[PDB]
Amino acid sequence: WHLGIRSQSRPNDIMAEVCRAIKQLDYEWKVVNPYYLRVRRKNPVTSTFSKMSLQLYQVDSRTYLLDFRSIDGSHTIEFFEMCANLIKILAQ
Amino acid sequence: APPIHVMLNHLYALSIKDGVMVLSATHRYKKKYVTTLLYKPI
Amino acid sequence: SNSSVYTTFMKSHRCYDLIPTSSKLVVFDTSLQVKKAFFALVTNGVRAAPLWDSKKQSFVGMLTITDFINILHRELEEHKIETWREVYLQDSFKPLVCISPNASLFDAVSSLIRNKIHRLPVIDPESGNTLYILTHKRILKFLKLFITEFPKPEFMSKSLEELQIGTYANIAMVRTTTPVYVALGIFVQHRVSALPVVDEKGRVVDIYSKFDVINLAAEKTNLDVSVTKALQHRSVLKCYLHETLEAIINRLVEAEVHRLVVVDEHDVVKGIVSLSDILQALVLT
Ligand SMILES: Nc1ncnc2c1ncn2[C@@H]1O[C@H](COP(=O)(O)O)[C@@H](O)[C@H]1O
Ligand SMILES: Nc1ncnc2c1ncn2[C@@H]1O[C@H](COP(=O)(O)O)[C@@H](O)[C@H]1O
Repeated sequence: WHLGIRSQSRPNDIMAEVCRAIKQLDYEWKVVNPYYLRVRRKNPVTSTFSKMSLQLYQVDSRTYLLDFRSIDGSHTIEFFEMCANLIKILAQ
Repeated sequence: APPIHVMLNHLYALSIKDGVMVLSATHRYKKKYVTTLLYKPI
Repeated sequence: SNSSVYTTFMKSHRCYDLIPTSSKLVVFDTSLQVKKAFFALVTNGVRAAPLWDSKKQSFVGMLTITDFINILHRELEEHKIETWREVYLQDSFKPLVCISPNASLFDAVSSLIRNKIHRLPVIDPESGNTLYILTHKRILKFLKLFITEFPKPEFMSKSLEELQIGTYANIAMVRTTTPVYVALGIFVQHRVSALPVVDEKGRVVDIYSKFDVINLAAEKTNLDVSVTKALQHRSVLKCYLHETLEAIINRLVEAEVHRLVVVDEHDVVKGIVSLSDILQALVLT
């Protein structure tokens, strides 16, 4: 079981990428921190809002860790789906 | 430079296997805890 | 209310009360290949899983062994759960049957029986989250904890015959020589969980479940084979009409099995008492 996803690129690019990704998804975001975000998304089908928080940690000398955290249809499953879409774009 | 049971609400994943992705996280309902595993095709 | 303490007890407790402090919940996206879903079921060690439809953004029902029976009775593995549910228009004809955490256990048993199902998803109306999957098994265990620690109603001493709990007619069965594919047919036709296996004189020598049928299918080696030959690939709890309802509950719960085969002195099958039979007796009446 792996927490979040990883990248050995540069924090500038990593964050730059997520925002580019967030944009394609047509997701609302808010930079609370150079490396800490806050995302929203109205549900096209149920017409409700679901929000998560991104946060880039650092694990070792050259590796980085992007953390997804849910924020208080189905809340839980939609949280999985929001992430799944992001991780898909990032993985391209 | 970027920052370095708190795992609550955090996204976890098994390594993709044969086309299927498995996402998981532990959420709390009242005093109980539910770890949910979602199997979804890529 | 000594002779109705159990109904009162079930009315006074919520479904939330028997949810573990920490539990695991496996959910399948309906676009999952039926093959992968099954292996996922096996590797997680569960019998059924809630279904999430991404298109509808909603839980649309359960994936149970019965569904595999239906499919198999009629490439099968390569297709998506969606596709197969579509063939039967499952969503429309038999919509999701769920329940709230704050609903009473009594409502859980009522619903299980009324809707002739075995899996009842506990869903929070607030968040829409599936919290847990209710079963007769789990509900009976809960009830048991209360039964063996609270003065019992006199009717818990009355025998099986006296209470007429169970099914003693139309009993669907198989013979040792019955081809598995024939057993398959009688499953879909009688909508029954398990088939007593009887010998030449009609004596019960084994039990055959839907699970057994599907496991054999997984091996992929025709179905023509008889039931006993098939049962050799594996890896019989019975009762008498003169035994106390209490003793039957006890046997059924600790054996952790789904039903008892009611039987003659010569072990000729007279009937069957399942968990649902017990629940309906204890709670619904
Ligand atoms: N909670 C439920 N809601 C809707 N359909 C169900 C539910 N549980 C079981 N089913 C369906 O009922 C049939 C028998 O399921 P079971 O009784 O659980 O073996 C299967 O085809 C299931 O898809
Ligand atoms: N082999 C069988 N033949 C006829 N009826 C059965 C059989 N097994 C179970 N039943 C009945 O079908 C109902 C559902 O039982 P179950 O499928 O075991 O939950 C119960 O009331 C049983 O008495």
